[PDB]
Amino acid sequence: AARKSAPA
Amino acid sequence: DSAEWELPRLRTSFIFQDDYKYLDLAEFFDVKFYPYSPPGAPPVFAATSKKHAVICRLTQTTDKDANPCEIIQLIRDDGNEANCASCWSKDPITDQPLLCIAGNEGNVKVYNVTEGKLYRTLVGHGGGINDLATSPANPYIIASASDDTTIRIWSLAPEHEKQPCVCILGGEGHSYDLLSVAFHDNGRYVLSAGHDQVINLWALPEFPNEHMEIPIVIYYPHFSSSEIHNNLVDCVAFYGDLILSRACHEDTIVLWRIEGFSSDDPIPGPLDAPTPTDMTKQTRSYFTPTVSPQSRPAMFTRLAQFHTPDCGVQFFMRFRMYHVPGKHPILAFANAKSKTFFWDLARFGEYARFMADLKEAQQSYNGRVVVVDQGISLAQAQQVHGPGVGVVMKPAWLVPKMVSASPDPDSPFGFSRETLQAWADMYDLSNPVGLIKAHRSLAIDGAFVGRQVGWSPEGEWCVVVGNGNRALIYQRWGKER
Amino acid sequence: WTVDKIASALSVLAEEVPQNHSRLVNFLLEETEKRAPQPRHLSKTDPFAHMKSKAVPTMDVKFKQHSGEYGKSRNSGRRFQYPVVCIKPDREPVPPYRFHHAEIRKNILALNSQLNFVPHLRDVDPNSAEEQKYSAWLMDLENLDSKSGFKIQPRSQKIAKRAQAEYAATLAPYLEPWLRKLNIEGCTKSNLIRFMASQPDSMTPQQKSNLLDTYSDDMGSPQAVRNASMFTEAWDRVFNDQSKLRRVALRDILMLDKNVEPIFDNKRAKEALMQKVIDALGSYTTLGCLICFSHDCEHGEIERDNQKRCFSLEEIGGLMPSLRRKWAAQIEQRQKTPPCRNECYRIHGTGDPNQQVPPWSENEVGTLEWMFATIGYSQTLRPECFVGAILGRPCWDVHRKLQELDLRLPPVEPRTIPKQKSLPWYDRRKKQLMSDWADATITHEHAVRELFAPCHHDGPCTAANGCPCASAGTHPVLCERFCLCTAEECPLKFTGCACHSSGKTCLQRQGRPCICVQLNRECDPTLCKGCGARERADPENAYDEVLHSTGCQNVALQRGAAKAVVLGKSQLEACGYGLFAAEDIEEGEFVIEYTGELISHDEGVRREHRRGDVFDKVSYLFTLLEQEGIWVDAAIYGNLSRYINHATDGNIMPKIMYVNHEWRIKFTAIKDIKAGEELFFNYGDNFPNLTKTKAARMSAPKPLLVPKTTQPLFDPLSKVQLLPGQPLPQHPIDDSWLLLKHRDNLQDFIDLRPEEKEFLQEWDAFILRRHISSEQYLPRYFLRFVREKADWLVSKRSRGEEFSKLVATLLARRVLPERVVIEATQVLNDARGRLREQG
Ligand SMILES: C[S@@+](CC[C@H](N)C(=O)[O-])C[C@H]1O[C@@H](n2cnc3c(N)ncnc32)[C@H](O)[C@@H]1O
Ligand SMILES: [Zn+2]
Ligand SMILES: [Zn+2]
Ligand SMILES: [Zn+2]
Ligand SMILES: [Zn+2]
Ligand SMILES: [Zn+2]
Ligand SMILES: [Zn+2]
Ligand SMILES: [Zn+2]
Ligand SMILES: [Zn+2]
Repeated sequence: AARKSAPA
Repeated sequence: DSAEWELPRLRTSFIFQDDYKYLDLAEFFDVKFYPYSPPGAPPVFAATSKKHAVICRLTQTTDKDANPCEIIQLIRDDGNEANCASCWSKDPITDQPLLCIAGNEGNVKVYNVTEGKLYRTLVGHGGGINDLATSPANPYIIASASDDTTIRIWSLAPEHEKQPCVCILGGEGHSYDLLSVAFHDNGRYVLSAGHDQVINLWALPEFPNEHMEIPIVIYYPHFSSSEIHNNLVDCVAFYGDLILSRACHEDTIVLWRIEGFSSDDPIPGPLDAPTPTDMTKQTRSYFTPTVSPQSRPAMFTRLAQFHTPDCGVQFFMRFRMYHVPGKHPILAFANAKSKTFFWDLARFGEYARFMADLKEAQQSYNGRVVVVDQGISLAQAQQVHGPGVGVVMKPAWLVPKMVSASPDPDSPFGFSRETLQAWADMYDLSNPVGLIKAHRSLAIDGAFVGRQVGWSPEGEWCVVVGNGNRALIYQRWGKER
Repeated sequence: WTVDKIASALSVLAEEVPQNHSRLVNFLLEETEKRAPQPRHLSKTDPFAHMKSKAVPTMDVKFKQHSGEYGKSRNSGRRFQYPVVCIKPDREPVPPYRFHHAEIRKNILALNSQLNFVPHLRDVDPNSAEEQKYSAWLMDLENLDSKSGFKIQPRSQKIAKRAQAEYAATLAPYLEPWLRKLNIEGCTKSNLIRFMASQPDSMTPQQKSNLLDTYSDDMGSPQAVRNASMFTEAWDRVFNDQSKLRRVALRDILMLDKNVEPIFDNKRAKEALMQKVIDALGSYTTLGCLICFSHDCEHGEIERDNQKRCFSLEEIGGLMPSLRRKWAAQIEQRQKTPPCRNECYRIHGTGDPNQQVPPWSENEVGTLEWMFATIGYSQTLRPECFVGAILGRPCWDVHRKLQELDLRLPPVEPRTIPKQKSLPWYDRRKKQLMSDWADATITHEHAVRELFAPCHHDGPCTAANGCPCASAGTHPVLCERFCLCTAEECPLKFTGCACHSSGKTCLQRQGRPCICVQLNRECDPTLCKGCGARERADPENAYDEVLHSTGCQNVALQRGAAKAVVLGKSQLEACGYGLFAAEDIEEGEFVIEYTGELISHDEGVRREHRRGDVFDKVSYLFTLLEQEGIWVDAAIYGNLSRYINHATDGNIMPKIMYVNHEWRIKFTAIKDIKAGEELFFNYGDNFPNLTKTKAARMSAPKPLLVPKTTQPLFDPLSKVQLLPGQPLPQHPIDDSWLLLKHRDNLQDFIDLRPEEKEFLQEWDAFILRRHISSEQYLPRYFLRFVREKADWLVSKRSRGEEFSKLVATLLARRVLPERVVIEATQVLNDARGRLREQG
């Protein structure tokens, strides 16, 4: 599954 | 002398404060240098965060403790829009710089950067805009890629004020949200890509120098394919007539090409475009050469895969190539796991020739080959070892650790299997499905996901931007004493 | 020679492939480097020069410096405060949309589509409810593709096939020079293909026969066949290594060869004297539309496998039943009972008794055969004049050749079918509906109607004889124009309306009513004589306000003139667009038609769940025929009717209408509408949330200026905000892309010969523009084609031959009059009379 924002 | 071979090294790095403070995180999505300033002018670039536009001037310094960067302008888009796309333009009348900014609302905002005022707003798109690009052929032409799955072509010309939209790339060519829009240097070809996994090449008509009651709608692309990548495409670009593109979960930047496509040939009409008749075909092209022994001739060709590891599920990461006459072409890209990669395309060709000579010498002299760097003549080196010993000139930047490796390490001829393999991994192009290791891979402090890359007109500065409103400035040909 | 030895040679010939790639890549890389673009549009002076460091809102920027190879940060985290310049925007965005919304004159046919990507809604957290809601949705979309019982290819092998195909593309050029270098006896591409068909199985045994018909089975000696058998095994050992991703069998390479691939196409269209004619007209009888006369149109069935079954003669028994009846009609009219440019019969017999005549080829004798058959037992029309104009040959040659071959028709049996009594609910003679007719039939109830091919049986139109009109449905239905039964023999045959008035007639509310209005259908320009639809239904007479002020009021969709309307921002909360009246609309007037793509009930659900959201909704699906399952999707293609919003007490109302064997959606005014007002209709009990197998679908019950309005109005194409008082934009429908789509479809047909495609593409390019729906206007539009393309038609041998096949089919169908054939004769010989005058 895809992700656009970076994990904080 | 050997300065043409140097690659950037980290210089300055700034952490701009959090501008998007709604509980998602504030990130710098677009970095772009101003391209219309005269030669030699100190390079000026714009950095787009979710709600701000940072404008900096870079001036080379003799002191290694000094900051070359100076924020000459800082704008805040007062709205509810979360920006991400940006491009530069010029006032058609006064020639003053213009900065285009688009986000999740669907409008292109043209800012008069020097005066700190808003020039105009480009309305029409029915979804948020993800990419903006300026025609290299015309500084008033702007291409926008939106979530409405369409591309609008705009003209900031005085003749196109009442109706600035000169063209629409619609039809059924795309089915989901577009992520990348790219221009050809001729300003006539446009690349588009997005979530639908399709890469489309469109030919634009000539726009009249008069008022357009309605934009020219383009129903079909001239080349359309979803078979280059097996995932969503987030960055597409032209490199000559060659194509560079990247997709999610693939760890590569693919250098490929449309078979039969040449920007030296006449621009095809709208009625020359291939329409999708047989749906059991995921690639179609106007350009396809007629001569072939195969009923289905290959419409594209995968040439090389630039290995860009540790990206994973991360998308909306863009590469940028430095491609100026007289200088080396450098491909730069930052990954999702804090690393900035560099590839000098002038290196492949030199390696190819070096290896070809080495192979030929090995055969001709039965492995009795001595390799000497550039910096001594060939006919000079040949006299030292005499006849019966082959001498090959090796590019200075080639460093150790089909061509036979040395037997033992104390042997006067040949390199270790490990040295040759290390070299192959970075400069070999015999495998279309191979992975080219970065020529320079520079690490980053703390968690960093790369977003956009930007080179200064003379390729002395490389700015990479990303998560937590960060910008990493890399320098080449420094003045440090 | 042996398998192990051949495979050794291939391995060395294979090391050419990667050294060749390297040469190519490096070559293109040097070429693009040399052609690097020189920067343009440079300002003569630095425009930024004047600006200085900015170090009211204020924001933080912390700088850091780096040195060395590893780029070690020389810790100097120095932050400066910068003033912010707040630039608020003056312009508001337009209401949202998806896709370029294009205008289509009439409904267009669409292909059933598959999901070939992953629809990204938004970022889902690893091992969370949002992830489980999104992943289960994609598995449910995989279930819609599988429900069709279709080619369910998993992504595991999609990627694998893609990869293999890429490798096949790479090696394909190498095969011939490699074979040429090895010079093995019996190792030629043709022989390797010969071996492929023979040794199994991925080919149909039928396709195997075809490949072995093109090539032979002959590949002897028995040692030469050993060599071919050895090479295939040797190649697979080298390039088809089962443990590899970049894998490819020799079979796969040969499968894409130019002389092999056209056998596995899957894109196919299609008395001894008569048999020859049937074969000769094949393409025309199979593709040629009975409604619009095109060979590629928006009529016909798209089967689950995306293959088209056109509304052509083949749907109603082909040429033979329609023609046998023509001959019968001709021999019966016989009981009751012209000169041209290049010679004739009354002036010249067979010409001169001993005159030198060039030999006639098979194609010329063919043109004589099919024209004589389709004209048949005629009184007025004679083939020789027309065949003369087609073949170029003098008219007396066609007399001489006609006597030479002694042409004799098949005879036609006396088809005097006995008398049947009139239906208790429908009088076809007095043209009216009586008794419990609404309960008796389902002709008027389109929501429960199931499409079937018009009856073509030779017997009576009853259930006992097997007439579908009468027996296939839950109730009988009136026999329409395409049924082979005639009005004097069949009591179900619809004969039109007996309507006539000095004022307006064929109205929704009337002494004796209009059968057409009662049957929920428009008037037939042919059958509805003196009402008088023949003139009004014609779109060329569309803006004649004195013609439409009287007579036939039931041809609204056929005239295709819609009331002036504007696009704007809807008055309703978060609704986006809404359609607004640009003029005044009185009650009972036709406003607009709902046009879009013709899709199945299945395709509609597929699109709904593809485009839609789980974290949510917009739909442009309108039911056309609930029972047959045909829907109209106005998501990309259609007209401004796609923007009309919901309200229970609307001002307009949709109605499914039978418009010459075409089901169409019309909107009629149910209130008095003033300009600037917003148009609304009750969407129906199939659309969910509306406030002032399951798919959200709208249903039905079973010169000018920008108006003065409070809400903003936009241009449909440019999306520029129109200001009141300005001239109301009226952009003409651009069909070029749709004409292109149709030209290409024909071009992609394998079993269509180049000569055929040339005429078919030219006829269709011309005819698709006129949107013909009634045979009443074909003669007019036929004469325009034979006039406009007159010079094009004479200039080639194939073009005349092909044109005559079209003319033959239309004649056999009794759809093209006799008078129009001789007029076409005169325009063709005059066009050839000018070819010799300057050539
Ligand atoms: C056929 S489209 C009409 C055009 C649409 N309003 C637009 O902006 O393009 C129908 C859609 O409009 C919206 N809609 C129409 N009438 C509505 C109402 N009364 N209340 C809520 N939504 C409505 C729904 O989203 C529905 O799917
Ligand atoms: Zn048709
Ligand atoms: Zn004659
Ligand atoms: Zn019947
Ligand atoms: Zn019937
Ligand atoms: Zn009947
Ligand atoms: Zn009537
Ligand atoms: Zn009627
Ligand atoms: Zn009427």
